[PDB]
Amino acid sequence: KARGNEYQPSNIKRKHKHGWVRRLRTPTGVQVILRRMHKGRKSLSH
Amino acid sequence: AYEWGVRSTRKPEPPPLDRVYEIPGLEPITYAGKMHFMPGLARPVFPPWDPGWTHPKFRRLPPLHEHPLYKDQACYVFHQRCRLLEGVKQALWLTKTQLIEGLPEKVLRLADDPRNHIENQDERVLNAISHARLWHSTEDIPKRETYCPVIVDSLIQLCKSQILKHPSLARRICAQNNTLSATWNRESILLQVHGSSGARLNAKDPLPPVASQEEVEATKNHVLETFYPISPTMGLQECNVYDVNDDTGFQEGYPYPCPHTLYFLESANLRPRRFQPDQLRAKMILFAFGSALAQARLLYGNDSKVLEQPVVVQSVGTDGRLFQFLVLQLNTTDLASDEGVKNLAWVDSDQLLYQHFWCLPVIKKKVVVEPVGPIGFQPETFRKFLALYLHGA
Amino acid sequence: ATSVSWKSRTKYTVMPVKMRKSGGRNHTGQIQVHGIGGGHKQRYRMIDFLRFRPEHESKPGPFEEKVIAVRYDPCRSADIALVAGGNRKRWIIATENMKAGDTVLNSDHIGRMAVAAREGDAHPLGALPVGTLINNVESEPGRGAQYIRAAGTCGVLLRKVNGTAIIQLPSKRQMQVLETCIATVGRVSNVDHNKRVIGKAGRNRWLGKRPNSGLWQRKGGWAGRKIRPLPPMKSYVKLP
Amino acid sequence: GADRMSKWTSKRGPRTFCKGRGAKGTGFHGRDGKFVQIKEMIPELVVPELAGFKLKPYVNYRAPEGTDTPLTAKQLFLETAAPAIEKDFKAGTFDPEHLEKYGFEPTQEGKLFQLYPKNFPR
RNA sequence: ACCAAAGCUAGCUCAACAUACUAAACAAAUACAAAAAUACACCAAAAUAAAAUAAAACAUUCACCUAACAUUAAAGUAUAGGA
RNA sequence: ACGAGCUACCCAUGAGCAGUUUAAAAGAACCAACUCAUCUAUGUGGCAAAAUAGUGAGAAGACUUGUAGGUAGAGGUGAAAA
RNA sequence: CUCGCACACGCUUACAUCAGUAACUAAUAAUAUACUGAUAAUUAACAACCAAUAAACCAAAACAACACUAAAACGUUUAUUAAUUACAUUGUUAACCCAACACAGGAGUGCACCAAGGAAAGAUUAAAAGAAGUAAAAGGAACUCGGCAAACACAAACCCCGCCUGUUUACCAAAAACAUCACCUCUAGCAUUACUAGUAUUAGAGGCAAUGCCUGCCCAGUGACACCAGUUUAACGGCCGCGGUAUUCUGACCGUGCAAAGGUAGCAUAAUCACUUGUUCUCCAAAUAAGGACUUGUAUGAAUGGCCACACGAGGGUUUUACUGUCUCUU
Ligand SMILES: [K+]
Ligand SMILES: [K+]
Ligand SMILES: [K+]
Ligand SMILES: [K+]
Ligand SMILES: [K+]
Ligand SMILES: [K+]
Ligand SMILES: [K+]
Ligand SMILES: [K+]
Ligand SMILES: [K+]
Ligand SMILES: [Mg+2]
Ligand SMILES: [Mg+2]
Ligand SMILES: [Mg+2]
Ligand SMILES: [Mg+2]
Ligand SMILES: [Mg+2]
Ligand SMILES: [Mg+2]
Ligand SMILES: [Mg+2]
Ligand SMILES: [Mg+2]
Ligand SMILES: [Mg+2]
Ligand SMILES: [Mg+2]
Ligand SMILES: [Mg+2]
Ligand SMILES: [Mg+2]
Ligand SMILES: [Mg+2]
Ligand SMILES: [Mg+2]
Ligand SMILES: [Mg+2]
Ligand SMILES: [Mg+2]
Ligand SMILES: [Mg+2]
Ligand SMILES: [Mg+2]
Ligand SMILES: [Mg+2]
Ligand SMILES: [Mg+2]
Ligand SMILES: [Mg+2]
Ligand SMILES: [Mg+2]
Ligand SMILES: [Mg+2]
Ligand SMILES: [Mg+2]
Ligand SMILES: [Mg+2]
Ligand SMILES: [Mg+2]
Ligand SMILES: [Mg+2]
Ligand SMILES: [Mg+2]
Ligand SMILES: [Mg+2]
Ligand SMILES: [Mg+2]
Ligand SMILES: [Mg+2]
Ligand SMILES: [Mg+2]
Ligand SMILES: [Mg+2]
Ligand SMILES: [Mg+2]
Ligand SMILES: [Mg+2]
Ligand SMILES: [Mg+2]
Ligand SMILES: [Mg+2]
Ligand SMILES: [Mg+2]
Ligand SMILES: [Mg+2]
Ligand SMILES: [Mg+2]
Ligand SMILES: [Mg+2]
Ligand SMILES: [Mg+2]
Ligand SMILES: [Mg+2]
Ligand SMILES: [Mg+2]
Ligand SMILES: [Mg+2]
Ligand SMILES: [Mg+2]
Ligand SMILES: [Mg+2]
Ligand SMILES: [Mg+2]
Ligand SMILES: [Mg+2]
Ligand SMILES: [Mg+2]
Ligand SMILES: [Mg+2]
Ligand SMILES: [Mg+2]
Ligand SMILES: [Mg+2]
Ligand SMILES: [Mg+2]
Ligand SMILES: [Mg+2]
Ligand SMILES: [Mg+2]
Ligand SMILES: [Mg+2]
Ligand SMILES: [Mg+2]
Ligand SMILES: [Mg+2]
Ligand SMILES: [Mg+2]
Ligand SMILES: [Mg+2]
Ligand SMILES: [Mg+2]
Ligand SMILES: [Mg+2]
Ligand SMILES: [Mg+2]
Ligand SMILES: [Mg+2]
Repeated sequence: KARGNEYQPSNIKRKHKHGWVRRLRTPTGVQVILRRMHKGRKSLSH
Repeated sequence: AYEWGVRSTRKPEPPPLDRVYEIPGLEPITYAGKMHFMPGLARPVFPPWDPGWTHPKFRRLPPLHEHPLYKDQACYVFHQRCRLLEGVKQALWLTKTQLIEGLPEKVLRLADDPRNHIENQDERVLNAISHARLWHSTEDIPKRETYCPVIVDSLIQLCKSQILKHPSLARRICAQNNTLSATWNRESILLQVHGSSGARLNAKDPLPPVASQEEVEATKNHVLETFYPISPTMGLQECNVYDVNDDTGFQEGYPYPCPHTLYFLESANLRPRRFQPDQLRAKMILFAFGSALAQARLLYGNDSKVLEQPVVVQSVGTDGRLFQFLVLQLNTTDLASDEGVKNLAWVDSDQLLYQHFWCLPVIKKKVVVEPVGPIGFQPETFRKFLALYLHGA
Repeated sequence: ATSVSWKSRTKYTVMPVKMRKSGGRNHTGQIQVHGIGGGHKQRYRMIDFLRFRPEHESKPGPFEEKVIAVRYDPCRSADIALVAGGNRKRWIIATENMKAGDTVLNSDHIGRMAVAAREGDAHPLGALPVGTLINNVESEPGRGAQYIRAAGTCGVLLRKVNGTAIIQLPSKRQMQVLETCIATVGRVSNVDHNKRVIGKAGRNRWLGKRPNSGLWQRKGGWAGRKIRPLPPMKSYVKLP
Repeated sequence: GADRMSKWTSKRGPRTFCKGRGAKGTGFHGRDGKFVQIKEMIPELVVPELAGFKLKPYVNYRAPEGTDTPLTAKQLFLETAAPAIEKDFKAGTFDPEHLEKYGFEPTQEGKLFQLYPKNFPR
């Protein structure tokens, strides 16, 4: 009833949803890594 | 029929081989040269992996028939955790015994005499029950695996204190988790009692025979009960690897070669885990026979014959609230035939030591109806317990 | 993400096996059947449908077994009974008045004259009398019992012509089957399962049924009392 | 949120996540769960005797330097194996088939310390 | 009188030439929850681009819009279009 | 392409419900922890992009709750409030 | 004055010692758990990491003796193998996390309610207005849409709509809406991922809402089935005019026409177009309110359900009793 705190931290969830391993398991995920490497991002993924 | 496998759950079959392998006289091009997967190249076929030097942990399990003791004949093994459906009937059939209700007259007349009672027998046992179920643990409600061995050991100490009045109980000593094996042939099928026991009591001198010769002769005409739909083997473990050698728990020259009492404990929190009272009495019948059979063959020989000097082995089963008592005498070794002399076994079933115990005081309508302590007490159950312990002396 | 079905056990065992609910979700993860989920946890008993199954192939003759106990099975609407014979035990569906300490005969020998129909015996449809109530119907020889297993459901044999039996299913539909198929005589246990009354909405949730959706759908042309002639007899006999 | 541009180490995750900081394993897990430490896998440090050894970590300032000549595989051969080969060929005892007497080794797996696999750490 | 004002470098843009085109760094660790030496495997995949818009609406149609090998002309010609 | 760490529902694995009234652990009753949010007053760039104070309904169940997994936009989910 | 210690999850040195704060951070000052510089620190017994196959075993947790229905997490032993070899690696601080903030918000478990943890007022004056709290003469709802709020009150009864517990528009509607036990219609004779490890007393697609008394007539049209005639309304839907007639009134009856049948039982000025403040009786000194009757409602009406009742309700309306600054009238 008081929104604003939708982010409840969790390392297990964060590394399973946005982790480096998951990014390389789907063909669409690899394209996300390729786009961020081309743009020059400091951190490709979590 | 309806096979219990499921296609999805079962391991998938290997993928079909590439068409190149089907062409005679054509070497396929595989990616095994670059030792990594590459699309467009045929999948290699490798010979089974052959480690030059065998490694203990990481090698495949050897086949069962590779064991030197593997034998074609199927031997049936009865360990501690084997359940028998017709517990009293199957144990009687496999052992060739005759069930006699009530403890023997030597045992029963050994406890009714007031000259064989510990000081404050009623009070001390009442303290033993309370100590076992409520006092021995910091928790309010001790679990069964804690108070099942405590109550048995506490009662052993009570009857151990009688050594001062009878200075012959010092000939006894206890043994733990010994390996026992006894194999015998019973009507063209091979049975073997193998495993361990909870607690074992051994004495230097053998236990005297308890059955009169009139009862032994009356045992010849007794006919073993039979059950057609259920085979006597049901409930045992069929083992193709075994050794035909009656091995007791002790080597030669043991100063306590005569077992006296076996203590079987059914300690488990869950109801389905524990043996039923009918099945528990079956467990005592076979193990008490296995110990008796080991002596009957070690002291006389492997030849099968009727024993002129019987061997008596006792055993007590405990649930924590309900007790089982068994006295078994062994008279026959040649168990192949069913027409000779049978054995004898006296069993007291469901000797209730106490009805119920209240760890916390029950409160109904703001008043106390039943205080803390056991409800109902039958001293005769402990009195029979004391009788078996003093049977040798 | 693809899930794995809990039906992974390969060896038959009388003891209850662990069970995982689905909730109407297929292997993909989407709802396919609505109104299922949130039930009480249950264990599954391995039920042996094939009544005639010898312990060994050395002696293919008829065998007789003994009933130990009759229990309640959460999965099916009937009551199952533990049956032991030889060196194995089996969970089979108990008939109307099967009790403990009873003997059940399983046989397949098709005799010319007849065989007396008992309340628990399983005999091929070729040896049963014409007016016999049957359940656990085997559609094809060796396939196993598939039909008539619910509580209180019993089919009645009609006639045997040119070495082929015709039975009446509980849906009042005639079915043709080879006379060598094994069937069980009697009515399935728990006769008053139909007369059971659910006292509250919560008891439906305990069984595992979720409430229906609240969308108001106007009735179409499918509704209304439809009177339709009985469909023709279903025959599993392959005519050469 | 969380910092995605820091080092992911064992101190950040839950109790389940325990990642080593770079040490080399020295054993495995036994029957009872007690760590069975293999004696062989422990790196046995080998030290000489420096008591009778006369040398210091610093060199005198007046000591002259030398022309920096990196060691070459050709110079090493001309220093060690060439004199033995040259004398044998002049005496007629050279054998092109077998060169094991000059220090050449056909297969490395026979010896204790290979070269191409780089068996020894240091 | 405060706040402020002024500077000309950093580098960039568009081409041309041009080698012929994923740089620099890789001692160790990097697709277990990347940067964590070390165990009986499964591994992998393709299906015409659509529409915003123009026809003052919008249904057939709407250049360029992935793949042309260029320039001066033939020529905005022959043809294709709810023509 | 990326999102079910909030929320709707479900699959796993765990954890809570003291006293009081009744042959009752009966989707019973009184009342806390706990969970919802009826009525009114402050607040309205506020303590708060939905709260505080008083008062209320349930409180052994179709109940609350932690961890983790599943369903993704022509869809998911829904005791239909579009 | 009282939300205190610890673990899990999360944050990541913000913790500790010493020194400095003109300025930066604290919404101010002192000052330092929160700003700056230097130095230092969390030591494993607790916690993470921590064998495989074959076989025997139908028998619940609730003090569990023994039972209930919704049928239930929780394993031992025997056999065959398992590198055997002190000291491995990793988490140990905190005044902390998610909400733009050093935010009156959100936050799981164990044990206490304290032995532990904290400070409502920066200094004055004591105007109006506003917020919160206490008390009051005589009267006790005369206030007002309503007894909203407040109260030394903490009771009694009638009616309407839903049977009931439950659920929903996170952030203007918590209800008479949805669900629900019950009843009924409809579609299906059956195997390896849903339904289901099930088999018509089963399982889906829906309607209507317990119980009790009932659920009338109509296949012409449409739809469905049959896929032909035809069959189906607890399928979508429908369920009548004109004229005359017993002194008068009313209209049992009669003439005539059209339809697939012409609204049957019940209830009724209702939550039911308008007429409408229908008429009458009871309640009040006074009644567009409320209850009970009369009743063509020409637009009520029978599972798009009619009607009656117990229990229930932070729903909507009315009455009595008791209380009170709601109000006469404010202090
Ligand atoms: K059932
Ligand atoms: K998820
Ligand atoms: K706040
Ligand atoms: K922090
Ligand atoms: K009014
Ligand atoms: K409500
Ligand atoms: K019709
Ligand atoms: K009225
Ligand atoms: K309500
Ligand atoms: Mg946000
Ligand atoms: Mg959460
Ligand atoms: Mg089910
Ligand atoms: Mg329904
Ligand atoms: Mg509905
Ligand atoms: Mg960020
Ligand atoms: Mg961690
Ligand atoms: Mg932590
Ligand atoms: Mg160790
Ligand atoms: Mg246009
Ligand atoms: Mg325009
Ligand atoms: Mg286009
Ligand atoms: Mg044309
Ligand atoms: Mg979630
Ligand atoms: Mg309670
Ligand atoms: Mg209640
Ligand atoms: Mg509040
Ligand atoms: Mg308040
Ligand atoms: Mg107040
Ligand atoms: Mg309440
Ligand atoms: Mg209530
Ligand atoms: Mg996705
Ligand atoms: Mg949709
Ligand atoms: Mg909901
Ligand atoms: Mg609606
Ligand atoms: Mg709407
Ligand atoms: Mg932060
Ligand atoms: Mg401050
Ligand atoms: Mg200081
Ligand atoms: Mg500091
Ligand atoms: Mg603030
Ligand atoms: Mg203050
Ligand atoms: Mg002030
Ligand atoms: Mg004032
Ligand atoms: Mg007051
Ligand atoms: Mg007054
Ligand atoms: Mg008034
Ligand atoms: Mg007025
Ligand atoms: Mg109002
Ligand atoms: Mg009020
Ligand atoms: Mg009204
Ligand atoms: Mg309601
Ligand atoms: Mg009503
Ligand atoms: Mg309610
Ligand atoms: Mg709302
Ligand atoms: Mg809500
Ligand atoms: Mg509201
Ligand atoms: Mg009816
Ligand atoms: Mg009704
Ligand atoms: Mg409703
Ligand atoms: Mg209704
Ligand atoms: Mg009708
Ligand atoms: Mg018709
Ligand atoms: Mg009326
Ligand atoms: Mg009405
Ligand atoms: Mg009206
Ligand atoms: Mg009104
Ligand atoms: Mg009024
Ligand atoms: Mg009325
Ligand atoms: Mg109408
Ligand atoms: Mg209708
Ligand atoms: Mg209507
Ligand atoms: Mg009721
Ligand atoms: Mg009310
Ligand atoms: Mg009054």
